[PDB]
Amino acid sequence: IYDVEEFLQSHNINSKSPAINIADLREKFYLMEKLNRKKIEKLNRLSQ
Amino acid sequence: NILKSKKTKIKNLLFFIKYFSVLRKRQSRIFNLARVKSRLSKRRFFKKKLKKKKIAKYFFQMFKKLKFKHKKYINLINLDFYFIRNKRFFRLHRLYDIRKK
Amino acid sequence: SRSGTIVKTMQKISDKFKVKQTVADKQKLQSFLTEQTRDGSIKETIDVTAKYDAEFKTFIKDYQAKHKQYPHILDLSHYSRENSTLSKSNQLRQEEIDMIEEFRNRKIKKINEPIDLIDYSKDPEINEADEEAGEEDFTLHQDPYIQEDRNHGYKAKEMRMGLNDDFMIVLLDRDVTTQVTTLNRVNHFRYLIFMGNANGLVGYGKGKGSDFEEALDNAILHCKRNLIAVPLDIFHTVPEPLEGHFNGFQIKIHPSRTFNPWGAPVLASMLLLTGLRHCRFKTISKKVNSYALCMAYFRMITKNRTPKDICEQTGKKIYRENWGAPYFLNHVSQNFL
Amino acid sequence: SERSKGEAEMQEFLKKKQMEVGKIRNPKAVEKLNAFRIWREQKYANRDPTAAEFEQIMKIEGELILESTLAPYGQIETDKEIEKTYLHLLDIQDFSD
Amino acid sequence: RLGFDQKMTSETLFYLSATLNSLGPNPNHYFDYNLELLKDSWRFDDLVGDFRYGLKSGVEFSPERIAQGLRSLKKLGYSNSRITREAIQKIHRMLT
Amino acid sequence: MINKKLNLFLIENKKLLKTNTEIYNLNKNFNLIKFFKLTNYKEIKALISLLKCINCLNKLNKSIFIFNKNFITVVYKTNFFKKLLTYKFINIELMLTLKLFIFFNTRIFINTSDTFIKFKSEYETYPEILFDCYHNHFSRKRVKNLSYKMFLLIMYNLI
Amino acid sequence: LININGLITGSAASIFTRAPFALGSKNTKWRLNETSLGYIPDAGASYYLSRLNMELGTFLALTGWQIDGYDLSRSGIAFERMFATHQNIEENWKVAHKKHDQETTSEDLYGLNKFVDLTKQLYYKETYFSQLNEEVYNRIHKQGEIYYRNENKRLAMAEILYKHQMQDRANLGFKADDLFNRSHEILNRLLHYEQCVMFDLGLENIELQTSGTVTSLPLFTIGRCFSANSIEEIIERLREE
Amino acid sequence: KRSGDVAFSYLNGEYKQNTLDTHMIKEITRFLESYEIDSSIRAVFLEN
Amino acid sequence: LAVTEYSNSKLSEFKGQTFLNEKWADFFPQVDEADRLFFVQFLDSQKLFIEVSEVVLEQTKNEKDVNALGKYAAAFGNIGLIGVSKELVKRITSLEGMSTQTGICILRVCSEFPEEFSQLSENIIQILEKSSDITASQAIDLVYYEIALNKVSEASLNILKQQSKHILDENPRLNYVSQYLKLQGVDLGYNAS
Amino acid sequence: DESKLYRDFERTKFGSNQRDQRIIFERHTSHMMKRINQSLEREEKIKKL
Amino acid sequence: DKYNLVDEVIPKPEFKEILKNIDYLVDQASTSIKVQIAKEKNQNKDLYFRGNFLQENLKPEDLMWKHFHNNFVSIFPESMPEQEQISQSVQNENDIRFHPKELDIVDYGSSNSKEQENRKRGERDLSKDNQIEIELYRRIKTDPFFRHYIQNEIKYFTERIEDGVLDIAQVIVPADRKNDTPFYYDPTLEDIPLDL
Repeated sequence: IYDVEEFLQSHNINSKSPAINIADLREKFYLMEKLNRKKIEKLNRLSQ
Repeated sequence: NILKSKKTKIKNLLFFIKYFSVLRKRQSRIFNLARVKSRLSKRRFFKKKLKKKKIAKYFFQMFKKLKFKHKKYINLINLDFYFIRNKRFFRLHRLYDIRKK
Repeated sequence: SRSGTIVKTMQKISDKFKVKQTVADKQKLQSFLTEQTRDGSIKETIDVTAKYDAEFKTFIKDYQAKHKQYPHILDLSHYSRENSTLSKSNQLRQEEIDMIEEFRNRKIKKINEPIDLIDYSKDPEINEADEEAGEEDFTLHQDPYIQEDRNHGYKAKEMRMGLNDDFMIVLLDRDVTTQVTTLNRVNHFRYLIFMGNANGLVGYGKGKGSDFEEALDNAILHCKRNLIAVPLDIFHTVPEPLEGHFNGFQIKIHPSRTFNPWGAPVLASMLLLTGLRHCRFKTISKKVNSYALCMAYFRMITKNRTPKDICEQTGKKIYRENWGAPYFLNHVSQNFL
Repeated sequence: SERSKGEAEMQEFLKKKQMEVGKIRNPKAVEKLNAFRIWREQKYANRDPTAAEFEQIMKIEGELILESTLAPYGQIETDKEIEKTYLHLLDIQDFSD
Repeated sequence: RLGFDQKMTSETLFYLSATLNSLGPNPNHYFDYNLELLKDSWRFDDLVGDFRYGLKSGVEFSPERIAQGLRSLKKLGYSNSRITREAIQKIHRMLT
Repeated sequence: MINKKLNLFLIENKKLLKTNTEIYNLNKNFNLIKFFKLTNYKEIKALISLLKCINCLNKLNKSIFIFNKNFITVVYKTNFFKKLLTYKFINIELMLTLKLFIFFNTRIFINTSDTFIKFKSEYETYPEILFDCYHNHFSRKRVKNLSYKMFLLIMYNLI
Repeated sequence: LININGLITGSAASIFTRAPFALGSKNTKWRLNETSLGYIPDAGASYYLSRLNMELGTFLALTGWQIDGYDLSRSGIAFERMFATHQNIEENWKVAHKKHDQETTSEDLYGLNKFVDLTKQLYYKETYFSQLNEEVYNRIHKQGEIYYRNENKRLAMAEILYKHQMQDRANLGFKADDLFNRSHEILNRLLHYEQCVMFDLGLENIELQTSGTVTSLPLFTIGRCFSANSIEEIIERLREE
Repeated sequence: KRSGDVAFSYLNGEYKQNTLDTHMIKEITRFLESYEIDSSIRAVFLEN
Repeated sequence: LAVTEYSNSKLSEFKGQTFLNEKWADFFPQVDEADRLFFVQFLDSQKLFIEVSEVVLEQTKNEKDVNALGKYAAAFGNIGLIGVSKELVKRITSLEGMSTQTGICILRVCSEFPEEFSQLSENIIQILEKSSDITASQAIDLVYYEIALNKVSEASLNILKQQSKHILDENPRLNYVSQYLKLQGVDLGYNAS
Repeated sequence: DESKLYRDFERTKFGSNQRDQRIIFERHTSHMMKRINQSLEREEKIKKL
Repeated sequence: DKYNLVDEVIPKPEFKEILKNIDYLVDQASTSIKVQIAKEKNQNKDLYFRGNFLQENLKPEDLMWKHFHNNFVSIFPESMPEQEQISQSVQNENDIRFHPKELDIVDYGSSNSKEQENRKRGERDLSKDNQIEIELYRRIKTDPFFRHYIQNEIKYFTERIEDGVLDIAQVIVPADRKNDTPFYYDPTLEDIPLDL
């Protein structure tokens, strides 16, 4: 109950609002990590 | 109220252990219990004062004015914020003699 | 000193053969010069060798003319101050003011002469607030301390005194002793004590003094320093049975779903003033020694280990947690009292 | 360069601290302090201090360090203004007036 | 401990400079000094202390070894104005 | 020039996003000592552990206090500066030393004087950190050498 | 923890490695043999093989190559540390958990960083507005002050009035009841199980630490030659080398 | 096998080359799923 | 020369002021983009090279050493003094005992004043084409000034091809070259790129 | 170098240089006060003559 | 702020526009400020400023109250005086730890005959323990040893650790080499005059 709130608060998200479709967040955290994986793969195409 | 946690179940027990563990000393103290139930006749009148307290302790620093104060630059460097000790427990230690008495 | 004079001579003799009153070799010496005279390398040989030896300097010093005698380097800074020109007084006016302003600011702070503002004591805290407004309402521990003062501070403040929760103290015995001397007998009054929270905190002390009331005040000092913490789960405190044997004495605990205080009313409290609520106890004592109650009660509890530890360090399993449903408990919750 | 940076960045992080010493404003405060050590040692090279003598030592060090970090400040020039200092030090006061 | 030597003040400034530019751009200095510490290390100041000593009147510091001195400090990233002056002034003296 | 065009190549093709770096991470902590389990390496099991405890404490700017045989060394750190301060003492056992501990917010204690053996019995009670190896039960010719190794592995990290 | 102690060829290879703590000991032999059979690797094998750094994923699905445990861990298919011995597991294990409890929480460690961070922001606020009066009352209000007897009062005010305009801008949108202004801290366990628990175990039975690279295979040849979106281009660039 | 909070697991299908037939799979689920919910157990260890 | 390279270097100082005042620094937050003027390490040099200029032009009368005269010119050249360099280049008549730096250190002068100096360019180039001990930068600088003089040879180019296959160089003067020469259909290895 | 198989000749005992670098620091203080204390004691001699 | 319009609307603070428009920003203030702040006094005398804050090229992100703990010195780099309160030698009269030292008729001969009130006061009138610190403050600026040893003192304390940790890493016991340090004068070995 705490670390979930304490995580979202780090990202300037309101943990206590009921407005949240969890599956939408889970789509973005997937895509954030996908974008950082784009740049890494570029070097894996140039260093290649 | 909120969801229950492993903490509260622990403290639902300590609330039970402490009253019901120790033998009571003397019978004459029964006469002095009624001081509490006198006060419940008056709590609605003393309701405002609870809120003067529980603002003053927790939610008063938010609203405080800027009373200007001289502060020596020497002490302003060595600043370290931490907890030290609780004051409900500054009380004496008390006797319990049941071998002889 | 016959053996001494023999040794001193032989080393005096050995030192003199190292000296060279003569030439060693000529081809080396001539070849040494032609190489250096070829291009003017001689001056480097003279300067460097002349610095880390005086003997070569003394020989060559005569060929030099127009000598100079600077001061010695260490005494040079002092030599410049004494020869201060009138212009250097311009500096000394400033360097006189720079320190006066310091010594002025000191005398404002009262740091000029020595001073004592700090309390550097290690006198512990003992039995305070005998009557102070009764109690206060229960509040939470959220207002920390600030180090607004470089003089005040909470260093050297023990934990055993700094412990939050509050204890009872339990009497076990008081006695009197005697020490015999040539002139007189002396009585060292004694006192003993026990103390602990319901949550696994516990300790014992031994008082000793010239009055019963003083051995009291001493014994408490020992206990708080003699505190320990026992392994304890509030849920199912005692997994197993235990045995602690001091001389002519033995306590035995077996677990019970309820508490069974039948025995010494002392031990019923002591077992509870650790937290061992789930237990039955027993005593095997022909004749009693109040120093065996403690010392056997502390071989015993310290053999206690939480179930999660027993599951680690042995293959046994006492209980298992489950965020499970109430239907498989007939809609009654496990009250662990 | 990156097939080794696991271990080196550990040690590199420690070295940067050596350069995180505080910057200074007033080098004179450094000179005063370095003078104080050499007096601090002589008077107490043979024996040990007392408590009150020991506060007088350590507290000067704490206050001069600030001047090292704090900007230089205005300073006196006049001879009459100087003499008032010595009077303020020597506990003398202008009684004749 | 011995005194002044033309070689050591020069070739040390050489052997140092050749190491760093051989390692690479982001080297893994483990227990070494870094660039930031060499310029600060007292062990480095003695070179400059001895290098300026070689730029005095009375001392004979060969000019060929000023070349290695000045060309290597360029590589390490150390720049005074004095060492420009005191070096130029000395070549003005050998000629006169 | 390569240093420039290398460094620029990073920020163009890298962006280290660090909102999740509040979490504890034992990255930036490694080992540096050779080890392979034999009976005569039991010391080194300790010292490897000593690093791992302390490299986690790299980021603290907290002042330090040390006992030596007749000297004392202190490292008064802040957010803003760092300074060393020495003192001679004929008797380091004096009751004066609680005055440095308050004036300078000491939060960590070290000992290296073989004679100062009334240390663990006293300061163990107080909640602040300790580092001792004397009351261990070995011979003494070793126990000096640990009290230095202890002193070195620490101060390589804290400073 | 998984000790690959023998060979794997196929769907099992792409499965068991998907655990975080798969360990390739010395006796491993990790192949992919589907293309020998006209079949393709299944079980989500396409996922991780593509995420590799140097197109090993294409090297191996196409060409059935045996990879020792060392080269397996270093490549990113599995856990970077590596398994040494089945010796003295149980005792070294128990010493670890004796230290590290899981009944703890982020609460118990970090449930009080809030009230410390808040008391700062209010305490320091008092200092700023108070410290200013000391500046103004000393530099300005006094007709003569030896510390600032000589200074351009018209400028020094701007240096102050330049400062105060900036401590407006930043401190705007500051309501002390907020929680976003605090220091947020949490605790991960599995990573804490990797780094802070296996220490007692990484002395003997697994490698405590990661080290080395892959050299049994020429990577730089693979990257240039197994990059393309076709096959007929691959054999050419191989054939150039 | 249990040793503390550990489950030293092992495999013994060798005539069958430890293949992943239905019966093989339904056990490794029967085991590992059983070990999760054991709060007393804290890790595992698998091997041939 | 070493002083010039040490003074023409664009580097901030270990201490003290890089620029002749704090005043000029507000324009220059970056360093390597600045110019020679505002650095103290430069202007303090020109005080002294000028003073040395009178001292050298006296002694250098009636000299015949090639290796000195060319090297003086490059030093005064790198600072911003050509009129001092011109004289020293006019004095030389003989070409004996060259160092390849000395040939190249001259061609800055012949390139800046080609209408005056033409025979030396023809003479020196024919000497360098025969010399084996050449560094790659010295060969890049050679072709660099042949372009300014429109005196290019297959011999000069072929030296590079025998000398730049295996490595590249840190000489800034490639990108002008490797891009220019491709207009002539010329090609060099990857190490030119 | 073959005389010993387990000992190095460059290294010496630990904590040596602290002493020698410290004793020197004391000896300058001893010297520095001679040149100082004398400079004041001159006055009490010559101001009285 | 709530709608992110600061940088669009308000121009950033500049020392210039403040200076050109001081008087507008001070009207509501008291007058004692407005007198000391005037174009007449300040242009004269060629007074000085130093911009101690402007040198510290800070951004406003370093002024959020959370960062205010790591940057307090940077905000307030200047030191304020210490008000001479009632604390005075007169306080030592009514104190009790301070017993006043009575003195006799005879103690007046030495006080004034030795030092005349007509002459000024100088360093010789001070205590010796203070008169020495001046003599140290005037010499250490020139001494090569003290200025060298003290600049480099921390560095010796680190190099001995880095050198030591190698040996703990390379299991060999720690140890010191010869001549790691500089040469410093051993004044005993050197022949100095007993009297300058």
